[PDB]
Amino acid sequence: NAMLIIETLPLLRQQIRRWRQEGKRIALVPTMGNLHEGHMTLVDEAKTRADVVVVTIFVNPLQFERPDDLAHYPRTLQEDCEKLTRHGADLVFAPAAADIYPAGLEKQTYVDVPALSTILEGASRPGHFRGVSTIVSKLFNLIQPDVACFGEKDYQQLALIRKMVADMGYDINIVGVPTVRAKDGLALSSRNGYLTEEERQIAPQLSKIMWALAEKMALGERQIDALLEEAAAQLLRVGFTPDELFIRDAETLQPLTVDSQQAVILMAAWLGKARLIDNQLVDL
Amino acid sequence: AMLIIETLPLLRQQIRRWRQEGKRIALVPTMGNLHEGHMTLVDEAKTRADVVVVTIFVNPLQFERPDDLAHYPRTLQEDCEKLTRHGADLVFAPAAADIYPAGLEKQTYVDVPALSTILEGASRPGHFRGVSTIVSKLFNLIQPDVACFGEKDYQQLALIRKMVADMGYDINIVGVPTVRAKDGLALSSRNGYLTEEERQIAPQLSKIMWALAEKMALGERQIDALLEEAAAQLLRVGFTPDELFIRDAETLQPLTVDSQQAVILMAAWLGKARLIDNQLVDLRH
Ligand SMILES: CC(C)(CO)[C@@H](O)C(=O)[O-]
Ligand SMILES: CC(C)(CO)[C@@H](O)C(=O)[O-]
Ligand SMILES: [Cl-]
Repeated sequence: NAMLIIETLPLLRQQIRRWRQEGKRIALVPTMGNLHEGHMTLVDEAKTRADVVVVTIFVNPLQFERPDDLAHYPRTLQEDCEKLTRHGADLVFAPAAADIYPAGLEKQTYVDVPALSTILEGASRPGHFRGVSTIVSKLFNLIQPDVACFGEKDYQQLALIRKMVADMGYDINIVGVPTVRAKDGLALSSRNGYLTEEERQIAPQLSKIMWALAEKMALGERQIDALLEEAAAQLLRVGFTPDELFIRDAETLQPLTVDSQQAVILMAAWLGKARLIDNQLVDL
Repeated sequence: AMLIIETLPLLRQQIRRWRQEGKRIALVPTMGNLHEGHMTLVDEAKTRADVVVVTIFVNPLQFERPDDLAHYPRTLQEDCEKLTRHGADLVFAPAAADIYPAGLEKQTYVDVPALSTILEGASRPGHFRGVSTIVSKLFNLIQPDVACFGEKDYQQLALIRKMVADMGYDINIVGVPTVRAKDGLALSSRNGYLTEEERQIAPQLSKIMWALAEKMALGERQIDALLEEAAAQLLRVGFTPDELFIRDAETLQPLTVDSQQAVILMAAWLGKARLIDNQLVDLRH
């Protein structure tokens, strides 16, 4: 069937009710548009896990702590829909912010996930993760999916949503999808477009340094402090300006303990105009 | 044929089965120690769906006073026996360790800031965050078509309505009028906290509220004077009033020329019990 494109809440409601009454398993892929091949692998994964796949395109003002950053977020609906139809999305839901938050942002009911919202990336971004957990909860309530796909690329987001889902009683399988990489290993991001030609040839070093760190851990290394210092050194020597680096429990993002079963390595570093990031799971 | 379920996986099994059977589901959230008011919620729910799910959970997240949580009555077998006669289809009665397996310090929460910090929310800081969090969780677990709440907790109902509108829940929210003892006292599990002597004083709250409502029926509109008098009368008979309010029944804001219906919102301590009541007042003439 032709892909449906819905902008209003009443028309969305009609359709979701129909699918729920028909017994269709529903997958949800939340996005903010400006889609690339990474997003398309989310849709591909969703397709294997459900009867119908809903993809949202919504630049969420509640998660932008600088309100002007909304003004500058790329809007490319036609291009996004071209891609989505080709990957078999059944419904694209692309609402106006006025329809999602008609009572404004300050007095909008919100969902907050303690600790995961305020550590690491949340520490310098008060209110960002509240906006994420709120919109995702709302979309879950609107669309009633059995499965929802998120990129591992945005790892703290993924961990946050997993916690929310466990805590709030959602019967939803949260699927983390690995990042698409270039043949040279560079993780796919809209950010990559901001690199110069010379910078694009340095960029693959972030994953290589990460994977060197992960290999040491696979054998048994656990002096987290030293591992990270090394990696910041190497980032500098090959032309990045490192940001802070971390190795944390994959579920809580807290420092590893003897009960932690999985770690996540969290890399971030500047290359000219772009702050690039990557991550890697380590079985402990 | 009423079912009792305690665990979250068993609840989901049953909710899935009913949806496969094409059933519409009504939800009635409670904290147990059920009375006739609760039975009237169940009766109303049965007229609005095929199956009625009643929850019984003393929710620690909404008790801002540890002594109040400690003393809240627990009478599950009695509760269940009453519900079987009113034809509830399922009682869901979870343990706190399953609802909040790691406790409350890191538990994800839902806040409705439009209503959580004013009026009763000002008198009970932290309380409404507990309510919206558990009700959201129950909605997510059950996915009812309709959910029924008592108008005795008037601001709670407004708060849940706001949460549903804000959060995109496809759930019809129904309010059911307060059921009272023959002597006028609003039924409440909290009434059990009263001594025998206090129980004979307790009807005065309704009487004072109704006397205020009568003055407003006659055209009185000086709210602070009306409330000062009600507070004086409560003190006289042995209550300690908490903050009293008269607001627009729809918005809970101060009355304006456009208001058509007021709500009197009463709260008062009698011994160890903190009792509430309310009354709608038609302002039209
Ligand atoms: C999950 C998401 C759609 C929520 O707005 C957004 O944070 C995103 O695309 O990363
Ligand atoms: C709605 C309710 C069950 C939520 O815990 C509770 O506040 C109550 O019964 O008043
Ligand atoms: Cl309470």
